[PDB]
Amino acid sequence: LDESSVKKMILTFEKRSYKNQELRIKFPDNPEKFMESELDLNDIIQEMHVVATMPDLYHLLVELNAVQSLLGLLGHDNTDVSIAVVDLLQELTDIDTLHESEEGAEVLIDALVDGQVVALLVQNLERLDESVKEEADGVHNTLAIVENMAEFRPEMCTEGAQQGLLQWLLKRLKAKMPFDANKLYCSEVLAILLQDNDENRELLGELDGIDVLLQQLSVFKRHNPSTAEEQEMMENLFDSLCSCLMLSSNRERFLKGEGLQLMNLMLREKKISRSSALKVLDHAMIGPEGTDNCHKFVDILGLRTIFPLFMKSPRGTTEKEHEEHVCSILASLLRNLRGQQRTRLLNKFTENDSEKVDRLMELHFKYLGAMQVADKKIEGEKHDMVRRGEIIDNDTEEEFYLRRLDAGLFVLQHICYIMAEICNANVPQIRQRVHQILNMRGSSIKIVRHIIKEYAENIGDGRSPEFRENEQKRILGLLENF
Repeated sequence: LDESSVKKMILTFEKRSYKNQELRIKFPDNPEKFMESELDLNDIIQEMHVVATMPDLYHLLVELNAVQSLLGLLGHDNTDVSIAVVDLLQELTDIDTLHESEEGAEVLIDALVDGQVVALLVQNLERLDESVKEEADGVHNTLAIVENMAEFRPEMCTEGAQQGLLQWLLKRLKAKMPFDANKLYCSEVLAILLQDNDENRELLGELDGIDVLLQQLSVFKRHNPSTAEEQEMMENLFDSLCSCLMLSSNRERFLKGEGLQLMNLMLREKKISRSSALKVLDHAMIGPEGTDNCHKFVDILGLRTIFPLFMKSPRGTTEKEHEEHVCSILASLLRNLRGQQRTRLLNKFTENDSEKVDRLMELHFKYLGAMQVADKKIEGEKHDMVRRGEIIDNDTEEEFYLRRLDAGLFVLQHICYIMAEICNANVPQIRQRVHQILNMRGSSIKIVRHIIKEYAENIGDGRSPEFRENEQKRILGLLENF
């Protein structure tokens, strides 16, 4: 159809909108008087879905106050109308369609945001009722809208969350309603809001969200969830929780919500979620800000949980990934721990004639070998690239880095840092053991030292500048007393 067909439609809607509003004001409890215009409005709304197909003429909608009318209509006293509008809004903003016309799309988006679209969607949700199939579908379309908007443009997630979305999502997740498709959807949307968005992580924390997250996870601590969809939800929740843990402010909250105990329990009871519960543990401990958590871990016998996992790797989660988190956690513990807990941790490295140390060195040799092979492969790639005429650029460099990471760079680094910290503790047995074994193959003290220097260069991206010198300093301190 043509902009002759379309331009009609909008203004028709406006008339039908305005008229319906007027009539509804005039006869607040005489249904008879507004009803046929109610139907007229509904029909015109349904017919609009058409417009999605023409992505540019979106610019038009804005101009003739269509958008604004729509936004108002999510407040319309009759849920049948608002659901219909929601559906229309979801069709308009279906992401494939948007990537047809970025100009029509862009201005529509701008209009939508400027109107507090998310806030009005949430208001609508607050009065929807899911025991009624069309309403429940309204919720789903609502969520779909925000998923579409996030995909088209990130910056707004911060504003949207504060516009009551995040809080509603939390309420929905804690709601005592059987798991259903909406809940799953909620779980992914929350995760989408939370990646890279610290004000939302913070906001979640303030909203007491950490508790909520832990309780849902609580649910499947001993048993697995009923269906594949519910397990995907769990994974979603886990992701969200890890995101939240990137913010320092949230480590305290985790601690006081007994997050640590829970994850420990999960690790002991060998659920599939355990692969994730290891990740969570890792996140909960990484930086200086994971110091209290590190100590509490030891207090609750985390050591007994973690060391068996260190000694043996059980086989979605691969062997490498499993080792990675464990070693990372150990690294964090060696960094942050102090006093009795630290002493206890070191005792593990002495025990059974430093079997842990023998483990460590075994791991080292495993990952090192891999690393060597990958780096050789990368060398060969370079040479061939030169021969052909292909220029090594940023994309080729990132691809190489990914390949290296796959081979276990981070875990290697972690191992080596453990080795270093261990040796720096005044324990002859340990140093002897390390040096014994290196010289048992010869290969070697400098290698480790090189590896540690590489690690020191890089991390952190990072949080503070002054911090980053000091950390490098302390790492290098470990290299002399080796």
